[PDB]
Amino acid sequence: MKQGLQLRSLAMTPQLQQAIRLLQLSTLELQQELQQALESNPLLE
Amino acid sequence: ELNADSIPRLKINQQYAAMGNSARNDADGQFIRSNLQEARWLIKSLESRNDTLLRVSRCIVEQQQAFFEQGEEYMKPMVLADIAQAVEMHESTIS
Amino acid sequence: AEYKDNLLGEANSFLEVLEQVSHLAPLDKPVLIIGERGTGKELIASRLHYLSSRWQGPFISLNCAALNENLLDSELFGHEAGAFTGAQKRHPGRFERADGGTLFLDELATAPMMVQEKLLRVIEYGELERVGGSQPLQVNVRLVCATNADLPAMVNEGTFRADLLDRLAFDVVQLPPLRERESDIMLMAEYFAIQMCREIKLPLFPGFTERARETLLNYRWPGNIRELKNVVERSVYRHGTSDYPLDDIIIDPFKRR
Amino acid sequence: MAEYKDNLLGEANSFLEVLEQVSHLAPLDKPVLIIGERGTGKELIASRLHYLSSRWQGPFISLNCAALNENLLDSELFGHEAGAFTGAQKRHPGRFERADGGTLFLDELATAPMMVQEKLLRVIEYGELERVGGSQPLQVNVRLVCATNADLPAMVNEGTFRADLLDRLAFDVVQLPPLRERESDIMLMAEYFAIQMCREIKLPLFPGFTERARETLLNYRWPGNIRELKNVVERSVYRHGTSDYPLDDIIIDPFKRRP
Amino acid sequence: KDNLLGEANSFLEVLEQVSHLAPLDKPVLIIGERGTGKELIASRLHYLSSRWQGPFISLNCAALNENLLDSELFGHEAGAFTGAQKRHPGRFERADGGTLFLDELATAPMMVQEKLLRVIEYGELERVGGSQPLQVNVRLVCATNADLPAMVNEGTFRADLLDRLAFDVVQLPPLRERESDIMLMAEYFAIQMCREIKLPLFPGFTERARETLLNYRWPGNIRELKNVVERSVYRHGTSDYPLDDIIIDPFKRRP
Amino acid sequence: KDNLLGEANSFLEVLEQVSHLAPLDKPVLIIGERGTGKELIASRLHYLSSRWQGPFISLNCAALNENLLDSELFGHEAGAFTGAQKRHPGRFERADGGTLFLDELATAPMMVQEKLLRVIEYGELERVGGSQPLQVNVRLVCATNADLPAMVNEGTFRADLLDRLAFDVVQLPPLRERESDIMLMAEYFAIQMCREIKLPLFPGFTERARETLLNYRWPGNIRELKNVVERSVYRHGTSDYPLDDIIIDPFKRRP
Amino acid sequence: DNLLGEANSFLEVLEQVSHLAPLDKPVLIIGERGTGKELIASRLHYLSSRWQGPFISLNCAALNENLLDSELFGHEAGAFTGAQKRHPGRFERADGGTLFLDELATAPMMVQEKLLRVIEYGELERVGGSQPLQVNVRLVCATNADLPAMVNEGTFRADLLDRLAFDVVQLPPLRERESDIMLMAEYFAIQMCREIKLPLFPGFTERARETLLNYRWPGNIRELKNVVERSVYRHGTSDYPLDDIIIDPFKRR
Amino acid sequence: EYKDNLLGEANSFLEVLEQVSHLAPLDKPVLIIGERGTGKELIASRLHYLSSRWQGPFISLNCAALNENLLDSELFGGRFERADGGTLFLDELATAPMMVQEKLLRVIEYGELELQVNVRLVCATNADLPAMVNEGTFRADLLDRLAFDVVQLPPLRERESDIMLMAEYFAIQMCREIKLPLFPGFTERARETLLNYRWPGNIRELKNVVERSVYRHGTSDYPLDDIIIDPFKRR
Ligand SMILES: Nc1ncnc2c1ncn2[C@@H]1O[C@H](COP(=O)(O)OP(=O)(O)O)[C@@H](O)[C@H]1O
Ligand SMILES: Nc1ncnc2c1ncn2[C@@H]1O[C@H](COP(=O)(O)OP(=O)(O)O)[C@@H](O)[C@H]1O
Ligand SMILES: Nc1ncnc2c1ncn2[C@@H]1O[C@H](COP(=O)(O)OP(=O)(O)O)[C@@H](O)[C@H]1O
Ligand SMILES: Nc1ncnc2c1ncn2[C@@H]1O[C@H](COP(=O)(O)OP(=O)(O)O)[C@@H](O)[C@H]1O
Ligand SMILES: Nc1ncnc2c1ncn2[C@@H]1O[C@H](COP(=O)(O)OP(=O)(O)O)[C@@H](O)[C@H]1O
Ligand SMILES: [Mg+2]
Ligand SMILES: [Mg+2]
Ligand SMILES: [Mg+2]
Repeated sequence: MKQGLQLRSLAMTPQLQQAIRLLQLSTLELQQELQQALESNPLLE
Repeated sequence: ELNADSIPRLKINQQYAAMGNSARNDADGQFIRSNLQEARWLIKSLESRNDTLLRVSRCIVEQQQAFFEQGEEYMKPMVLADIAQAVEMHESTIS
Repeated sequence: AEYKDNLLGEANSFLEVLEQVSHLAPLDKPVLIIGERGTGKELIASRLHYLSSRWQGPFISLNCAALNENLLDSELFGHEAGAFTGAQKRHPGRFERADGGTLFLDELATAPMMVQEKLLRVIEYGELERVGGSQPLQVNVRLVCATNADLPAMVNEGTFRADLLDRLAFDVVQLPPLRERESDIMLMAEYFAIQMCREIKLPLFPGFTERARETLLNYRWPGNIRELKNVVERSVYRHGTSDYPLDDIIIDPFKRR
Repeated sequence: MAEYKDNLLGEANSFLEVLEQVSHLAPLDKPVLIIGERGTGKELIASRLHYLSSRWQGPFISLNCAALNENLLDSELFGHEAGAFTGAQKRHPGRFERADGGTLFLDELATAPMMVQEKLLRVIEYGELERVGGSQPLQVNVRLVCATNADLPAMVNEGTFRADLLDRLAFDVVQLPPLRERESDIMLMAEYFAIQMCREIKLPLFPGFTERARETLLNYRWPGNIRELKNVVERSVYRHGTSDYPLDDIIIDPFKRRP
Repeated sequence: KDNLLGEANSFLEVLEQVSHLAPLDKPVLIIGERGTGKELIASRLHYLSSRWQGPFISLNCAALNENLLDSELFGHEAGAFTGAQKRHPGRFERADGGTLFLDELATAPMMVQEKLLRVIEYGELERVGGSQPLQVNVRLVCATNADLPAMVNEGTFRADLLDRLAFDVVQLPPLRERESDIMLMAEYFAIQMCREIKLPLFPGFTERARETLLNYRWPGNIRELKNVVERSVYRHGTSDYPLDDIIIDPFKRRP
Repeated sequence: KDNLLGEANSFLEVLEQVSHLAPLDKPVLIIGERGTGKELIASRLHYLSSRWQGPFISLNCAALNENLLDSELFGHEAGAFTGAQKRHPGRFERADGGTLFLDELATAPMMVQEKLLRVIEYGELERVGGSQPLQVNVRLVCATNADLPAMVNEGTFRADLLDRLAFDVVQLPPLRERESDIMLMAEYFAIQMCREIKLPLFPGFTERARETLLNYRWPGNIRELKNVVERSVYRHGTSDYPLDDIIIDPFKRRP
Repeated sequence: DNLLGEANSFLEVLEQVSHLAPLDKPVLIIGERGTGKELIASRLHYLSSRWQGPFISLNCAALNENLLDSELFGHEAGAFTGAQKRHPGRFERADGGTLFLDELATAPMMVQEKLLRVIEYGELERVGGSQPLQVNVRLVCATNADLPAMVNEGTFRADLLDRLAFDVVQLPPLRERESDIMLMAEYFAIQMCREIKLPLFPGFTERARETLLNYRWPGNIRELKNVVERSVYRHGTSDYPLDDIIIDPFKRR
Repeated sequence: EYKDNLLGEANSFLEVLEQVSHLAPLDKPVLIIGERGTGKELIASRLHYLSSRWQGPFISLNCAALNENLLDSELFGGRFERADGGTLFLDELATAPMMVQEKLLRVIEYGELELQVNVRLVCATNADLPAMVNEGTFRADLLDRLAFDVVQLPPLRERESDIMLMAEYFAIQMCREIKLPLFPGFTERARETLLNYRWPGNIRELKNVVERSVYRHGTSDYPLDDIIIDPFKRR
């Protein structure tokens, strides 16, 4: 109602932002990107 | 229905997942953990994309069922903010 | 086009009122009412919205009573961002609810006079009074009202300023009293008997004794429709009532033993 | 320049002269106050001055006085944001702060709190800026508009309105010709609203005006000047009838139960 | 730091009081009706004070936010439930020997009264969640429209305020009392007005109505004087516009 | 120890009472008119008391905003509170081991008293998110111009708590009741202003002004004393002519 | 295990109190104005199985903000990390021992409503800590100057009070007994004289005591304490017996 | 079954029990009328005990009131998740926040923001809800959708004859717990006092009075004639 004290988060930028930006892409755009990325990771299938 | 076959699946190499904790070397474990975190972030990103797409698609198909049924001649004025308000879709991740 | 749901409005004056509504339906101006209690008025308001058959939703449905703090109905013209604490993004709501539509004014007489003044200030020019620093924005939507409150009485009271009162003067409706309607009442009585028999899907509509309908008539019946709906389920509450006709209608929920 | 009055529902009696005086007063930006009755063209006069918002860049600012609820109204005066209130957000300055140079249309409600009006008056008298904080007031000019809907010197005697606020206000008033006074284009603006109503109805043609109806129109107390006249006009228009009869019954009192 | 002097011997003595007080930083009151120009004289003292290059800027007592009263004189440092920022002190903290004319003191909350009663204590500025207070010298000055004893008999302001009353509140003479340069004040005000009116000069002028205005209520010394001056001028706006039949009655029904 | 204005026999009795009271770490309060300056006596005592060195607290009553002692006295140095967190300095936390003069506690919320009661009686409090309350070694002090004898009689104090807030109150005599150190106060004021005004010499006051003081009922006493000092400062005039007419009723408009 | 007055009826009440003291059923503790007989509960808890058990006490006047997570169950999960930095809620602090409440008659009766539930097996679940409780930590409350007519006055929930206790706690009037008057008087006198580093007790006039024996005992034990202190300071001299009784520091000369 | 605690020999208690037993088979939402402490939710205990979905986790548990964002996190996770499939409780229904009450009612059927879990909601209220509707303190829509079929409770004044039996039962349980050798015996003075004992509460009042009375008695050999009652107060 009025004003006094009380009241109270945040998101992430850069890395989370890059991951999110990858999804606005096309379907096969995401697929080729996934292939290129999986080319590196030794802990993924 | 989401094209699940056209939906890629991100699998984590479980053999590496079982070959890092036993690593008495800290550098290998740290690199493995960082790779796992990045891969989990990527898989979660793809999954979130798929889920938001499914929700917004349900909203639009509800909105564009007349466009789906009668056709483009009966294609209703459909907008993202209206669709986002109608289906509680993402306010900016959707955009 | 879209057809309004059936209403037992058998009163000849009720038919006349329906006709007046029908004439007003192409028209688009304020629509007020005498707000008979226990009498299903905004159902008629919906039949109106339905008669308009506007694309999208123009049949907003919100009263005034829950707007206990002034802030609530104040937020019928919501908040944009950061006025007071922003608990959620774009606190705006209930205003675009009939984006290109109309407003149903229920519990209207209880509204604050300051709230009333704000509402009227919105009425003509249409400016968006969003709490917090911003620019207004109109919208081609309407409004409508229905209340047992006596408008001349409140004008004597001055509860709301006269400007708004006249600003609302575009269509009135005096609903018949519950004690006023009798034949339509028994008609809707059988109607609700059948409707309950349908919705519950009980095997048999029991019926009602002639004594049953007569005693229901001897009932206070303060609400012709609202009380009848409660009585409907009250008899539907009884188990095995559907198999054989019974005059067991539960008036008082507190009635026991 | 001059913009066509989108409405000139004006009175040849003296609202012609009233409008002339307004036009003469228009060029300056000094204190601007008016006066009138319940629903008596006073918004329309507001539009008159807003057209008289000379040149361009007439930032129309509306001060719906009986609004603003109770609490944050104070901020609506000055300016929110910073980290101040229960929230934090970008500088939504007060409504007066939000408009710099704009036209300050007073809603002639007469606020219950004289001090709140005085706080607005102190900002209204001059703006020194709020470099300390947006909680304060800033360095803004504005065109300002007032009007009257009640008895001013009475309230001065009644203590309802502070004399100092009154002294700053009403440098040049603008009273209005009541329905009991203006009474000029009664039939004229009557048929004006009638034509507007027919065009809205997409109507075939105006059936006309009854001599009994015109006599009643002359006899009308007209509790509301501008709108209530238009109100009853709409009342008859909705009442409507065959094109055979020019006018039928009286729409002055729709409240009355329908025959 | 000056204006259209009302040109009064009383005004002379009041200016004398101001000049005598000029170096002093003692807290000061005033009881002036609208159009008195005491605020203008107050700020004239502020610029002409010993602290000529001092930070001198008022803040209407009516201004403060309902809860921000502590945030009024002091200013936010840490926490406060904001969760961010809130590191800016108060304009009163921003004073430090400077001036903030306590205008509107006639109406501040008794709550506001007592919080200031703390401010009347020498130094010791406390902020939210604070460590150590600030003893920050600041020049104090105020003006009111009403009678301090009247409020006192009402008990309207606590006698703590009367303690806060420190320098002898000079008072503006009434309009009927001032009656000093009415024609001359009219002349200067009308010079300014015709400048704004952009008309060449007052060919009408005349002064019989000037004496008639000498028989006027003049509720505001400058609030009404010049107000009515402009009202009549704008109703005229013609070169040959004299002091005859020009009325101060904007509320009243003219013909 | 400290500059004490006055050498009255009742004042001497009060001073001896202070001497006796000095060991009594037990909190009590003082009753005096506004502008009494008893706080100064309390401070001189506290320095001369067991805390020959300790903390010192001013603690204006009207100084909190819906904010607990862990936001007011205890402090939220233990952070982790709702909203953001940090290290938060705390008054009663800081005070422990010092001098805690409560300021004009008469005007205090019932909630304030609600906290302070347990804060004092056991002397263990806890804070914003703490394990244990510990205890404070500070000196709990207070005074207010009100006569709580009617306040808690009105209920305006938790008379139980306020009594428990007290051990053996001390109240200074009224100066108008004292009616003695008029000359000495006058002389001290004359010298003090002559320094302050950078004056050459004190003109002195006629015995007429002495008799005016003899009639100066002086509702402010030490406050009125300084008020009279202000009167003299404005009435500085000339050091050669002794101050003739001292009594300045500023609320009386001159001329 | 403490110093305090005693009377025959007071002794009987203390006996019944000890009889209840090992028992874990909570009872309602009502005291004289100048009683603060909290030490009695302290004995009772020692006389309870919590002789080594928990003994957390809080006064229900000291809250913080509209609601306090620490008041029942809270931690540092306001936003962002959401970490139970101090999961230990009030009952979590007080689990398995004396949960003592003061300032009872004087909080938001909504908090009483809230209390009723925690009173019933806690089951408090915070973001910091989620637990069904029902942990038999010794429950007791005080600051009972209020009356059930306050429920008639509508101060709080009569149901909450009714479910609060099954057995009582009384407080004989201080103006009633006046038996150990000189006794505890000399006791406090010596305690202060040691605290005052005073030489010795010079005695007091029997007339002084008898005049002092006339008092309503409005502050009971607290009145005794403050009165003794004031009389001692007024004596200011262990030379002659204290023939003076300081009736009220509310006084003048 | 679950121990014949508060086994109401008042045949009215039996009839209420029979209606509840019928409702026990039903998985539809439900509520009961009574006063808490005057038998707080004892029927709720019976219903959970008489859970036909016996393995169904009747976590239930809704007498109290939590915080604001607490209602936010509970409705949008506890709520149906707190008692998935199982029975849903509700009490102090007069204590719900308007936002909270709206959230609950919407979950019962559906909401308007732009579903739920479990079956067999169970509730009860301690005050006259119709007056609250007259006061306008909630949604009457919720009131109706809730008001399908109820379970009233007999008043303490109404609970008259079996009171001696309930008192004896409380005595048995107490002496078992109190380690007292035996219920020292019924006395005409005590029975008459209980008859006069208006006992605004039913269960809590009688139980607390008996607790005080037995603690006073302390003599399993010596019966108590006319033990007074008070669970608090000074002397
Ligand atoms: N034709 C209908 N079909 C279903 N429900 C109806 C109908 N007419 C009335 N009602 C019911 O009657 C209730 C109250 O009606 P009404 O008397 O119009 O409200 P009010 O008391 O505001 O006038 C509503 O909840 C509505 O569901
Ligand atoms: N020529 C016109 N053009 C537009 N509206 C008009 C005209 N003549 C009358 N009206 C109507 O009459 C009313 C004028 O009074 P208004 O300014 O609204 O009342 P108030 O003086 O209480 O503020 C409005 O409803 C306005 O729409
Ligand atoms: N000496 C002066 N010369 C010119 N204008 C003055 C003078 N004194 C006052 N004024 C006018 O008075 C107005 C300020 O009003 P003011 O008298 O300060 O009200 P109040 O005294 O109630 O605060 C200003 O617009 C200013 O032009
Ligand atoms: N013992 C004293 N001797 C001389 N002047 C004193 C003495 N005590 C107070 N004063 C004077 O009285 C005023 C003190 O007022 P203040 O400390 O605010 O009193 P209060 O106890 O009412 O808060 C100052 O002007 C100070 O010089
Ligand atoms: N019988 C007794 N004889 C002496 N002192 C007692 C006795 N009972 C209690 N006291 C003490 O008297 C004091 C009463 O004051 P206080 O603690 O403020 O009471 P309360 O907690 O009721 O406000 C406490 O120190 C308490 O321990
Ligand atoms: Mg209705
Ligand atoms: Mg002014
Ligand atoms: Mg206490």
